[PDB]
Amino acid sequence: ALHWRAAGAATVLLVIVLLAGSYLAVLAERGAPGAQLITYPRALWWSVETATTVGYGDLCPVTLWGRLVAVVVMVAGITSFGLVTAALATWFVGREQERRGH
Amino acid sequence: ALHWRAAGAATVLLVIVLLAGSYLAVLAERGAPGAQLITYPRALWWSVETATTVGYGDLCPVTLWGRLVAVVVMVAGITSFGLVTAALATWFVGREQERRGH
Amino acid sequence: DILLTQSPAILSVSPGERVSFSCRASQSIGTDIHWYQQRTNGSPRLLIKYASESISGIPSRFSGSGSGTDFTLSINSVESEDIANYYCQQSNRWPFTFGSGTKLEI
Amino acid sequence: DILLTQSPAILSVSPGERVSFSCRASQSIGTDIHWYQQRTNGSPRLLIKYASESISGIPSRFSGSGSGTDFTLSINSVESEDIANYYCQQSNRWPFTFGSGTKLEI
Amino acid sequence: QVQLQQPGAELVKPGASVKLSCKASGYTFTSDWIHWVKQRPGHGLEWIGEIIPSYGRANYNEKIQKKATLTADKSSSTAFMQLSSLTSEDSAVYYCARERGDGYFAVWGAGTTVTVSSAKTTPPSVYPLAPGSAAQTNSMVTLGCLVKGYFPEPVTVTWNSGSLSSGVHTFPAVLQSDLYTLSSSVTVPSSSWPSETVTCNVAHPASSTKVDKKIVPRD
Ligand SMILES: *SCC1=CC(C)(C)N(O)C1(C)C
Ligand SMILES: *SCC1=CC(C)(C)N(O)C1(C)C
Ligand SMILES: [K+]
Ligand SMILES: [K+]
Ligand SMILES: [K+]
Ligand SMILES: [K+]
Ligand SMILES: [K+]
Repeated sequence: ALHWRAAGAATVLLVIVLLAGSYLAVLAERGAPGAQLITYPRALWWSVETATTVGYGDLCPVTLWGRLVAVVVMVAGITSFGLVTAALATWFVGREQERRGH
Repeated sequence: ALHWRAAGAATVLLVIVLLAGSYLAVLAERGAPGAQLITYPRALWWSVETATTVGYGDLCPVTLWGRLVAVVVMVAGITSFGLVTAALATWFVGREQERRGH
Repeated sequence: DILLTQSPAILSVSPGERVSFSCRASQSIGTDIHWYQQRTNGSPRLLIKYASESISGIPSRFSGSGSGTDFTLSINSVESEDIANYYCQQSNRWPFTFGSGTKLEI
Repeated sequence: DILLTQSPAILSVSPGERVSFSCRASQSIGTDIHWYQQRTNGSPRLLIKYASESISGIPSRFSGSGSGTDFTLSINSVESEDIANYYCQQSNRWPFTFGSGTKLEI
Repeated sequence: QVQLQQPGAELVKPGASVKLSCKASGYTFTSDWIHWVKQRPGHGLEWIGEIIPSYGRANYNEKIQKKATLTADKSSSTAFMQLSSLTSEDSAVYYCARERGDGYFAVWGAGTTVTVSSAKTTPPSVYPLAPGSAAQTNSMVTLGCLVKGYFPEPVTVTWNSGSLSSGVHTFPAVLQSDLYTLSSSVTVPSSSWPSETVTCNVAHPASSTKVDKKIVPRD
């Protein structure tokens, strides 16, 4: 079923984006005075922070490219999670039809 | 109806995750110098903060396991709330069909 | 790690007078400060928790106040039973830490 | 850019005694401080990372502690092999910076 | 009822190791932490570490040399602190306290006095102290009892088993050649003695020896 493949595909893709985002953030932030997003372990925690849109404020980019990377993370995360919500709807809508005969 | 059972099931499960998350966060954070997520009452407020994705920044984990616990909370919260949205869609879609005869 | 400063280390007050104990934190810790009383030979005993909350079984005489970095423990109308050492303890950040203490003197 | 202050610059202690090196940051940096040892003519060698984490191949004698702005490197029971220069390094904010150093003396 | 119970004293030889206990009663939650605090004579409180019994994890003070190892027995509600290779530095009173995970020590134990010496345990000899036949009196009379030749500390002097609280002074012990000495004093109305008995109870934990000694006037 498409909605399930998509969900899954969306999860593997998000994990890729997170990892690539941790890498790209450090590359972008290092070199900028006062920057804090400069070691991979925390950067990875930051990407998870961003994609889930929780945004604590303990870490965030300050360079143009860092922020640009941050926007791809947010958007991939929002889109990905929004797709799970959508696939859960197709499951419910499908099951609610069965329960009515159709 | 499935979408309603699921909604409910999702709410009892989220409350479990929150409580278990408050407990696990303190266990993970205590022992880490400078950590703030170390008494249960506030940790519980923090989990609610996280699951709803509001993330104020007054509290957040700093240990690997704390963060890992934080990710299960975020994800349980996002998933749970996303499931209510999905069940409300099945209700609307179902009612909009009735209003059209089908 | 949070350092709790208690000064003066000794306080001399006369019977019935009001006394105040000072406790300063090396960084802001909200109201996560607790006060302990310890008489000669006894073990510490919680007096006030969270900077200003009452504990049951403690003379209404004892009160506390403050927030951030400056905290106070006050005894309205002192009396011989209050002669002891007073310590503050913070739970804002790990590890919990204690103040060096202030001795009361009548 | 973060400034790491190391004082005193020299420390004299007697055989077997406990010694402590101080490192203060000009702003809070969590536990993002690392310690390096450097003997006469040798290159620096990591001793403790993240303020208090052990490194393999380093006498259990060496320990570290602190968080925020104040950090300590302690050697329980010093000994001639420990005579050297000690540096702290922070990785909280870019660029990484080093302390001016503290010389140990027996 | 006494929430935390701890042994009165422990004698340890330099280099050796001792294991202190803390027995808990009263309400017990999975959210409980047992703490251990060290206090040297004349000084303040020093946090040693904490243990979460329901799970078994322990954290320790990072600034001081780690001579402790915490463990807990879920069944007997007992927390244990393992001190090893003790030196004169380690002699002090060790308290255990219970925190309900909200940051403050609700209750503390009486504390265990630890002594790291090469000496030997020695119970105290208790002698009476009645006024002299030539000592006049007012409305009050002062009696007391001498506790000497004991080691290590401490000793708990009570009068009439606690029933007589007011009027009591127990001077701080003094050390003289691997043996401590101290005196306690009590004061009752003269009219009440010796018609009404007055006895001093002396307990010395390190030797598990508690003894009494009534105070009667001289012949
Ligand atoms: S969003 C994280 C952050 C940004 C900045 C304003 C530079 N900060 O001081 C912190 C570390 C809070
Ligand atoms: S996210 C909460 C938080 C993290 C840290 C950077 C350690 N802080 O100082 C606060 C308490 C703001
Ligand atoms: K959000
Ligand atoms: K948010
Ligand atoms: K936020
Ligand atoms: K925030
Ligand atoms: K949403």
